[PDB]
Amino acid sequence: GYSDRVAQLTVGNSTITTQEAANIVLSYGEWPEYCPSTDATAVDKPTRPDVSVNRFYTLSTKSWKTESTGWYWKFPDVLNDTGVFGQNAQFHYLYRSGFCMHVQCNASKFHQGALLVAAIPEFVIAASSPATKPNSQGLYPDFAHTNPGKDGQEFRDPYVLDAGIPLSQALIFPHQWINLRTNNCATIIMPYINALPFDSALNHSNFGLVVIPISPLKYCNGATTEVPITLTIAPLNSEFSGLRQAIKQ
Amino acid sequence: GYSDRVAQLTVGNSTITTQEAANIVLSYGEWPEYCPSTDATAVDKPTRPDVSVNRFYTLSTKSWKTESTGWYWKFPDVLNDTGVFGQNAQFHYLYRSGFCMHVQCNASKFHQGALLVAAIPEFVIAASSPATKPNSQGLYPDFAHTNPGKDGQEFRDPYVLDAGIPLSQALIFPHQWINLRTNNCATIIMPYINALPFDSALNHSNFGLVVIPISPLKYCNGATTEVPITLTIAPLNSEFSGLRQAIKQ
Amino acid sequence: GFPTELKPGTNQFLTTDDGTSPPILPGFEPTPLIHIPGEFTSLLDLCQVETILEVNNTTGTTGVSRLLIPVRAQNNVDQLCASFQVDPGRNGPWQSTMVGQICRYYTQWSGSLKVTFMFTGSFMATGKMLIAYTPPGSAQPTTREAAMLGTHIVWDFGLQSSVTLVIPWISNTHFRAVKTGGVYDYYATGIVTIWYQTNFVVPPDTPTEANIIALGAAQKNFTLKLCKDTDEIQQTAEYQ
Amino acid sequence: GFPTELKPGTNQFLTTDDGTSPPILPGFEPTPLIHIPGEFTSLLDLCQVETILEVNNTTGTTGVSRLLIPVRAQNNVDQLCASFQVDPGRNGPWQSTMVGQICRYYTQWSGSLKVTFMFTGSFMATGKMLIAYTPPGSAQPTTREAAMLGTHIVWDFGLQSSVTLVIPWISNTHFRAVKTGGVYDYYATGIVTIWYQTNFVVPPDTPTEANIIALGAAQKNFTLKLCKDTDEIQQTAEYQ
Amino acid sequence: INFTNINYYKDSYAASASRQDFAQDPAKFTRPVLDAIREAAAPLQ
Amino acid sequence: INFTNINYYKDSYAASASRQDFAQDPAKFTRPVLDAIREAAAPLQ
Amino acid sequence: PECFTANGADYRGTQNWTALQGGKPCLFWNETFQHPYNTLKYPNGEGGLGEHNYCRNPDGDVSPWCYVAEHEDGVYWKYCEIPACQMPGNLGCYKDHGNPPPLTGTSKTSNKLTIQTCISFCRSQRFKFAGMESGYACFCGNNPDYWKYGEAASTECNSVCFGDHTQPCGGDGRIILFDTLVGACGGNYSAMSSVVYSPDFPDTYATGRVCYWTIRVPGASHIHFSFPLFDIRDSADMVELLDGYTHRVLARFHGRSRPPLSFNVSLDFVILYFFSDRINQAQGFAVLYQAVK
Amino acid sequence: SAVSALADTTISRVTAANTAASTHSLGTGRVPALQAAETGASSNSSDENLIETRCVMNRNGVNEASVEHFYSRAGLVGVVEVKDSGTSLDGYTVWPIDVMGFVQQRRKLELSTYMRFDAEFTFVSNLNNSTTPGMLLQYMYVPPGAPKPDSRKSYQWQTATNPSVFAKLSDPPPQVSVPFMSPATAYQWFYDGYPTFGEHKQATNLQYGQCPNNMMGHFAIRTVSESTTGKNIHVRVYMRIKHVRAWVPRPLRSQAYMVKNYPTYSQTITNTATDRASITTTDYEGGVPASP
Amino acid sequence: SAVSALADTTISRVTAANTAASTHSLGTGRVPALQAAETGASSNSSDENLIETRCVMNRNGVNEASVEHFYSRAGLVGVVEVKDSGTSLDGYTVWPIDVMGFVQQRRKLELSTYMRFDAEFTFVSNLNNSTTPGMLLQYMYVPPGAPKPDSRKSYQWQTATNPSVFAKLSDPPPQVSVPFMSPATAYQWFYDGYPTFGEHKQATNLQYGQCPNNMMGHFAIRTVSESTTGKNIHVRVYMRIKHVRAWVPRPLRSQAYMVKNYPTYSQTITNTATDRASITTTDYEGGVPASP
Ligand SMILES: CCCCCCCCCCCCCCCCCC(=O)O
Ligand SMILES: CCCCCCCCCCCCCCCCCC(=O)O
Ligand SMILES: CCCCCCCCCCCCCC(=O)O
Ligand SMILES: CCCCCCCCCCCCCC(=O)O
Ligand SMILES: *[C@@H]1O[C@H](CO)[C@@H](O)[C@H](O)[C@H]1NC(C)=O
Ligand SMILES: *[C@@H]1O[C@H](CO)[C@@H](O)[C@H](O)[C@H]1NC(C)=O
Repeated sequence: GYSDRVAQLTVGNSTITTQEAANIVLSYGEWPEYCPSTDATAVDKPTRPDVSVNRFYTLSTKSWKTESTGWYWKFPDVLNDTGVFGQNAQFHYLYRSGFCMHVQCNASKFHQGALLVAAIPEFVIAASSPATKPNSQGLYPDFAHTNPGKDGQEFRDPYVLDAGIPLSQALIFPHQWINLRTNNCATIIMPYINALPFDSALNHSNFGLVVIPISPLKYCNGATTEVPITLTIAPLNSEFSGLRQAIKQ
Repeated sequence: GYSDRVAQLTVGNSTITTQEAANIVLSYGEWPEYCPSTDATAVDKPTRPDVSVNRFYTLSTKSWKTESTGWYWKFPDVLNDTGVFGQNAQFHYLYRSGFCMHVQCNASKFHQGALLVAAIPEFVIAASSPATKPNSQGLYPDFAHTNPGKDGQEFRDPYVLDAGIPLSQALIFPHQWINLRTNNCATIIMPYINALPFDSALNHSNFGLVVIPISPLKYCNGATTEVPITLTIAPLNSEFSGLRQAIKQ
Repeated sequence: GFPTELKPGTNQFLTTDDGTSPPILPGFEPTPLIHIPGEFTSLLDLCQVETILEVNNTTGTTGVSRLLIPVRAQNNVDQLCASFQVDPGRNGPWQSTMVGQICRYYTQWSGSLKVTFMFTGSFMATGKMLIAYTPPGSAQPTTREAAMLGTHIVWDFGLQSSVTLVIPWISNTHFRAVKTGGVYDYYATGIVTIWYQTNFVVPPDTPTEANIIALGAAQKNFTLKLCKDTDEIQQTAEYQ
Repeated sequence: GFPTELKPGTNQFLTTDDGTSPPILPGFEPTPLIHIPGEFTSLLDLCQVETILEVNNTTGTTGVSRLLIPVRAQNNVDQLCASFQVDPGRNGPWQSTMVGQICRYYTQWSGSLKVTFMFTGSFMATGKMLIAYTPPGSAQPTTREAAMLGTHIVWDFGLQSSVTLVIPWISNTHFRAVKTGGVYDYYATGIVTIWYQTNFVVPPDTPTEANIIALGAAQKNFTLKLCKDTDEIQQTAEYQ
Repeated sequence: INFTNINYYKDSYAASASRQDFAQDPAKFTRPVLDAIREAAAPLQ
Repeated sequence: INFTNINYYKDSYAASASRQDFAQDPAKFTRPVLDAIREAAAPLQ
Repeated sequence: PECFTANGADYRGTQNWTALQGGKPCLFWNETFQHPYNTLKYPNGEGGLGEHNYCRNPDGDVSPWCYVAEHEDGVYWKYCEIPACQMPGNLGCYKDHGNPPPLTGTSKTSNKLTIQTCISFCRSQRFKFAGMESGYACFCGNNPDYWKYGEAASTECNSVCFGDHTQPCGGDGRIILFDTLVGACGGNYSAMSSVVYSPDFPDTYATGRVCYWTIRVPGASHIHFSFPLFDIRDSADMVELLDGYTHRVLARFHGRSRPPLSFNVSLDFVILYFFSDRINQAQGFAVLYQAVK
Repeated sequence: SAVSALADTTISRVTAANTAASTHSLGTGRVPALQAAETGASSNSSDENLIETRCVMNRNGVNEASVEHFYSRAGLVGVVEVKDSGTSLDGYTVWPIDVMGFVQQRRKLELSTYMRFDAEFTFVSNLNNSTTPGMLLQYMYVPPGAPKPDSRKSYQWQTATNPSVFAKLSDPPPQVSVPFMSPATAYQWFYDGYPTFGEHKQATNLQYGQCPNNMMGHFAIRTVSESTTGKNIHVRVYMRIKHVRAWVPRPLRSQAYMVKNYPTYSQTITNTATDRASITTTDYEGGVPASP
Repeated sequence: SAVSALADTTISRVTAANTAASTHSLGTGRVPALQAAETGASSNSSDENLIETRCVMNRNGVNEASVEHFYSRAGLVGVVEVKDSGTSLDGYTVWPIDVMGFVQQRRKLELSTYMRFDAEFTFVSNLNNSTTPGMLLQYMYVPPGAPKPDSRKSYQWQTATNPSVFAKLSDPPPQVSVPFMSPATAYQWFYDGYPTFGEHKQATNLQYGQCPNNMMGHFAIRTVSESTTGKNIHVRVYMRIKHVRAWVPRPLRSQAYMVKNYPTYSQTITNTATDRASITTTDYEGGVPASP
C-alpha cells in the first residue's frame, strides 16, 4: 500500500534505474495507447517502429543554479531531430505517441531545493510585452521560445509559466516534485492528448515539459556547486502515417 | 386530567420545588433535543457536558414595585459568564441548547398583581427615537440593551415590548402568567430555535425572557413591600463545538 | 407552428396568479431544511391563541394599563364594570388581539369567538360577575336585568382565576364582513358587558380595586375569507 | 387556433435559461467524438487538486518566492513561522489555488479544506512544527500556547516530507459566503498559523533556512453553490 | 378536467405555489403545556 | 408533473443542456499515480 | 482650506447648496423646526447653526449636510459637496473599478477601521497613501496614480467607518485616499506650507504621546504658525513650539492656553512638540505653518 | 398513467369545525367554563359546553387562511429608479436586495420569525409618464461577492455567470423564479444578535440585528445604451413568496416603522387600540327597545 | 409509455460526501497525516483520520459544480456595430466569429484545453439610445469559404445555403442552436503549434497558436435596406455553451489579457495573491480574548 523508492524503467534498449523515486505519475490515469479503429481517420497503415523509437532519449542537461528560473521543452519538438523517432517524425506527416518523461536531479543530503516537473498539454508560450500595437514584435514569442528544440528554453517568468497562468496552479497538470531531501527523479507517463487522432510532429507540440525550481537550490560552501538536471524522455506507442520526403521544419 | 399545583424540577445537582404552580409550558410542544445527524453541519464532535452545564442557575432577583415596567433577559447572554456553561460558551465557537426558564415571585394572599412571563425567540430590541437621520444614536439600541447580561434590562416601553410589537399579542410566544392569587412561579421549557443547527452563544441571543407586570403590584400598608422576582434558568441538551481560545464577547 | 389564439388577459401581471416562471439558477439546491420548532401552517391556528384585549382603551389610560379592566368594591348593586363590542376588525379593544389583527387581513370572518377573563386580584378578593354577550339589534344593555337576557356567564372568582365567555356565532349570514360602521353595522357582532353579579368583597387590609385581564381569541370553528390588505400601518416613504 | 395566454416573462432573454432553439444546420452530424485523456465533468474534482498557496504574499517578495514559507533555525522557542486565513475566496494566499479561483465563480462554499505542507530543506534538516487551525471568533493566536487549543497537527520532518492539515468544516451555517470582509466576516473560516514546535536543527555545513511549500485543496465533502462571475480579471476594451 | 400544477422547468422551485397541503395544528400554540387539561376539569386542582 | 427536456427539432443538438449526468471522477487529477498509496500508509517506504 | 476635520464639523463657509452645480438649496436652520437640528434646539451657535442656509455638520455625520425641501420621496436632507471642505490631508474620493487597484500595496479589512487605523497601518509599512473603502477595507500604496479610475464626488465616499461612524471611509467602489503623514507621531516637514496634525488625528490622540515635528524650511525667514483646530481641552496634554538649533520653548499651548491666530516665529527651524497625559484625551489639534522667504 | 395527478390538482375545500348539539348541564365537578390562563394555554372551552348549541354542519372553507395563500401574493418589495437624466446621467442602478422597505410586505413577513421560501420576482418598469417605450433593459442579479457594475458599459454586464434578464419596457413584466437563497435553513426577519464578534460600543450600533444570511446581493439594472437616454426608468419589483415555510409566529407590528433594517419606533407610541370615551361606552345604537 | 422519461426530467440532488464519526487513535505505523507531495498526488488524508469527527449526513448539493452548469450560461462573445451613419455608410458588417474577445467568457473557456460543445447563440441588437425600432436585420452565418458580403445589396445575402436569420429590432432576441462545428473532435483554446509548415522566422510571428480548427467563419449582419439608414445598430452576441465536454483542465488565467488570439501578458506581472504586510499578519480581529 505504498510506493517503493526503487524503480527501473525498461523501454527498448534503454533502462533507467532510480533508487530515490517518489512514484510514477500516470497522466490522467490513462496509459499511452495506439489509435483505435474507431478514433482513427487516416486510412494509411501506420508504422509502429516499436523498439527503434520507443526508448529513452537522454536529451538535455541543465545546470541548476541558485537564481535559475526553470526550463521547458516541447515533447515532439525535443525529439524531432534525434534518433529513429526524429526520422519517422520527419518522413511522416502524421504522428501520435505518448511519452515517459524522466527528469533526473541528484544532490547530496546537504543540498536543498524543490523542482516542479509538470507536463502541460498544449503549452502555448506567451510573450511579455508592454501595451503595444498588434504590429509589435514583443507581443508574440519567437520560434526559439515556441519550439526550443532539444536544448529547451530557460523560463523568463516562471511565476506565470510564460503563459499568463499562475505557476501555483500548474499542479492541475500531471506533475511531480523533485524534493532533494526526498527524491532525485520525477517520472510522468503521458498519453497522447489531442483533439485529433494524429497530428504533425513538426507543427504541433502536444505537451510542454516544465522543470521549475520552486524552492531555490541552496547549499553550503564545500558542497558540489554543479547540480545538473537531466531530461530523459521515452516515446510510448509511437505511430507514424503519411510517408513522404523528409521535412525538417 | 388537571395540572397539579406542586412541581419539582430536578436538573443536574439543582432542584426547584414549587407548591403553587400553574403548569409547565413546553414551548411549541417540542422538548429540547440534541442536534440530529441530519440537521447538523459542523463536523467536529460536540461536547455534551450534561450535568455540569444543564442545571438551574439562579441568575437575577428584581424587586417588583408598583410602577415597575418589567425586565428582559437574553438567554445565552444571561448565562455566558456563569458556571461551566459560560466557560463552554466562551471556549467553543458553536453552541446550541434549550432551557427551562423558571421565574419565581411569591407574595402574600393579600398582595395582588399579574406578571407576563414570556420567552420570545429572536427578541430584537428596538430603540424609541424621534424622527431623525440614520446617523442618530437614538435610532439603535446600545449593547447594554441588546445584551443586558445576567442583571437583565428594565423595560422602557413594556406596552410595545421595546420592539414595536404590541405586548397584548406577546401571548403568541410561549408564555405563562404569575397571578399572585393563583401561582408564584412560571416554568417555560424552550427548545433550541434557530435557522442554524448551532450558533455563537456570544453574538446571537436565541430567545428573550420577558417578565412584564400587566396588573401592577398593589398591596395595603403593613404588607411586605419588597416582592422579589427571581429568574432561575437551566440549559437543556447543551452542545458545544469549535473549541478554541476562550472569547468573552 | 402550432395554431394558437391569444385571449384576453394576455400580458397582464396579476399579483395573485399562481403560475410558473423560469428559474434564475439552473441546478440550484438550497440549504437543507432542518427542523425548526414552532412552524405554523395556518393563520387560524394563530387566531385561536388568546391575546390581551385592550378593553381600557380610554383617554388618559397609557401603556399596559390599557389592558386592564378595573374591578373595585361597589357601593351600589347591579353596576356595569366594562363593555366592548365583539367586532374583531373594528377599531377598538380587539385591535390588540392576534385574531383582531389577522381578521384585518381578510374581508369576511366567521365562527365563534372567545374571551377568557383572568381576575388578578388578591386571593382574599371574592366576587361574582355577569359577563353577557348581547346579540345584534340591541344597544349596550342599560341594566344587568336587560343584559342577562342574552348569552351570559356568571363568573365566580376563586382558585380557577379565569372564565371563558364564548361569543357564539349568532349571525344571519354565514360570514360577517370585517369592516364595520355605516351600513356595515349589518355585520355587527354584538356587545359584551361585564356586570357586578355580586359585589367585589375583600377582607380588611386588602386592596379594594383589582384588574380583570380580557384574553380574546377565536374558537375552533373560526374562519377567514377574502384576503385583503390591512389598514393598521401606513407608509408615506420607502423605509431607508 | 389553440387558445393561449402569454404570461409575464414573455419575450425576455434570461442568460441562464436551458431551453430549445432552432438548429441553424439541418442534418448536421459533427466530427466524431474520439477519446481525449483528461476529461473533467465537475469543478469539484478540480478543487480537490492541491495547488500552491501563496503564503509569502508580502511586499518585496517577487515571483516564485511568494510560494515559499521560509523556515530557519530559531534562536528562541515557541515562535511563529507563518499565518494565513483559510477563507478560500478572500484576497490572499488562496488566490493562487485552483480551489480559491473556482470558489470565486461561486457565491457560497461548504466542506473541509486541506493544506499539505511540503518541507523542502536538506535531508539533514530536522524540525517539528505545530500547524494550528483556529476556528472563527478568535484572532490570530499570539502564542503557540493559544494556538494549540484549536485544530492542530504537530508535523515532524522526515522521510515523508509532507503533512496534511485538514481545515475541518467548522461553521454555524451549512455554507459560507465566498465574499469576505465587513459584515461578511460572519463567514470567516479561521486562521492557520505555523509554529515552531521544536527548532529547525541542522548539522554543520548545512543550510540553516529552508522553505515549506503549502498546497491548498478541497476535501471530498467540498461543495460550491450559486455560480457567479469572478472578480479576478477586469476588462476595459474588447480584446482585438 | 384540470390541467395545472405542471412544472415546465427542470428546477423544482420554478413550480407554482404548494397549495394542496392545508394542515392545522394549533395545539403547539394554544395548548403548549405538559399536563393535558381536560375541558370539563378544573385546571389547577 | 414535469414536462421538459423535450426536443422540438429533428436535430439533436437543438435540445436543451444535458444536465442529468453529474459524474465526479477526481482520481485522474488527484491520484494520477501508478502505485496506489493507502491513506494510513507512509507513501515512500 | 475651510475644513480641517475629517467629518466637516468645522465648516463655517457660506455654501447654501447641496452641490455647487446641479443640486438643491438648503433650508434655513432658523426655519427648520420640523427637524431635530434648528436654532431653537440649539440657541447659541452649537454647530455653526444659526440664521442661514449654510451647510453644517452639527450631528457629527460623515460630511457637512443641510436640510432640503422634502419633495422627492421624503428625502429631507442631503450631504453637501463642498469642494473646499476637503481635509488638508484628504487627497480625494476616487473610483475603484477592479483588480489593478488604486493603491497597489497591502490591504486590511478591519471591523474597527477608522481613518487613522488605516493611515497608521499604511504608515507602519512606509506607504505614502492610505485608502479607506466600504467602511471596512484599508488599502496602502505608493502609487502616484491612485486616480487611474477618475475622481469622484466627496459624497460618494460617505460610508461610515466601522470603528468611528463619524468619519468617511469610502464606499462601494469608491476609495477615500489620505496622505499617511496625517496623525503621525512626529516627522520631518521641509515644505512651504503643511497642516501638521495631532497624533492619530481623525481619532483622539492616544494616551502617552510624546511627539516631535521638525519644521525646517531651508531658506525661509518667518514661519506663520496658525491653529485652525485646537480641541486640546485638558491640562497635562500640551502643545509646545520648541525652537530649532536651541531647542528652547517659544510658545506653550494647553487647555487654558489656547493659541493666537498666528504665533509667528523668526526661526527657519521650529520643532512642534506634543505631550499627552495618561488620561483625558481630546480630539487633538491641527497646526498650519506658512513659510515666508 | 399520471392523469390521476392532473385530476387532483384543484384545491379541495377543508371546512371549519362543526358545532354539535348540546343540552343543559346541571351538576358539579364539570366546569368547562373555568380556566387557568396562567398556565399559558388558551381556553379549551367549546361553544357546546357553555350554551345550548344546535347541530351546525359547517361548510365554511378554511383553506384560504393557509400560510401559502396568505403569502403567495406579489407585493411591492423595491422601487429602483434607473436615473439617466439631469445630474444623474448613470443609466444604471445597483439596488440592495431587501424586502423590508415597504410596509405591506414587511408587516406580513414579520408575522413569522423564520421563513423559508422560493419567490417569483416580477419587474414592472416604465417611464415617469407611465409609458413603456421599447427600451432594452438588463436586470442582472449580482449575488454577494460578484462585482457590481460601476457604469452602463462595464464588464460585469457580460453576465457570463450572473443571472440576467433582457427585456424591453414594451414587453410584459419580466418574471423569474428565485430559489431559497440563504446560507441558513430559513430567512430571519428578526436576528437578536450581531454579525461579527467584538465590543459593539459604537455610538450608533448599526450592526445589531443585521444577519448576513438574509443579505442576498444586489439587482443591477441598466438601459442597454451607449450614451445618456435622458429618461429615468422606474423599476418596481414585486415578490410573490411561494413554497412557504414559516416558523415562530410573532405579534404583528403595531408601531409605524421608521427604518428599513431595524425595529425602531417613535417616542410617541401609538396605542394598538383606538381610544373611546369610557370603558363602559360602546357606539352601537341597535334598535328601539320594546320596553325600557 | 414514454411518460416515465418526462417524469425523471427534474434535476436530482447529488449530495456531498458524508463525514463518518471517528475516535482517537494512539498507535504506530498508521500515519494518515504524513504524505508525499512529490508523488504528484493530492493528499488522501480524510477529516476523520486527523480529528475526532462526528457523523454528518451531508445533504449539500454538489450538482451545480458540473461542467454543464458552469458553462451553460449565455455570456457576451461579440459586439458587432452595424455602422450606417457618418463616415461609415455601410449598413452591414462581417464579424470574425471568435469567442475570446471578452474576459468573462474567455477565462471560463480557458479553464479547459479542449471543449466540444453545441451552442445557443442569441443576438441582442438595438440602437445607441437602447431603443429597438422595427428595423429588419439579416444575421447570415458565413462559414469558412463562403463568399463574404461586400455591400448591403450584394448577392451573398440571398442565403440559398448559408444559415440566415431575419428579425426586426423590435422582436425578442433572435436565438439559434449552433452545432459542434469543427474539423477536430473538440475546440482548442490552446494550440501549441503553427497552422502551416515553414520556418516561422517572422519578426511578429502572428501564426503561433492559431488553429484553424477553431476559426468558424463570420457573422454577416446587415440592415435589410436600400440606402443608408443613418442609424448604427449594436448587435451583442451571447453564446450559451450546451452539451459540454471539457478536457485537460488548466490554471485559470491570472494576468490581464492583452490580445484576442494570443496569451500575452504585460511586463508588469500582477501577483496572483494580494500583498500583505508580513507572512505572520492576518487581518481578522475576532473577539476579545477571555484571558490573554
Ligand atoms: C434576474 C433578476 C433576478 C432577481 C433576484 C432576486 C433575489 C431575491 C432574494 C430573495 C428575497 C428574500 C430574501 C430577502 C431578505 C432581506 C431582508 C432583510 O432581512 O433585510
Ligand atoms: C444565423 C446566425 C448563426 C450564428 C453562427 C455562430 C457560429 C459560432 C461558432 C461556434 C463558436 C465556438 C467556436 C469558437 C472558437 C474560436 C475561438 C478561438 O480559438 O479563437
Ligand atoms: C388533457 C387531459 C387532462 C386530464 C386531467 C384529469 C381530469 C379528470 C377529470 C375529472 C376531474 C377530477 C374530479 C372528479 O373526479 O370529478
Ligand atoms: C402532460 C403529462 C406529463 C406527465 C409527466 C410525468 C410526471 C409524473 C409525475 C410524478 C413526478 C415524478 C417524481 C415522483 O415520482 O414523485
Ligand atoms: C445663499 O446665501 C447668500 C448670502 O449672501 C445669498 O446671496 C444667496 O441667495 C443664498 N442662496 C440660496 C440658494 O439661498
Ligand atoms: C432666518 O434668518 C434669515 C437671515 O436673517 C432671515 O432672512 C429669515 O427671515 C429668518 N427666518 C425665520 C423663520 O426667522
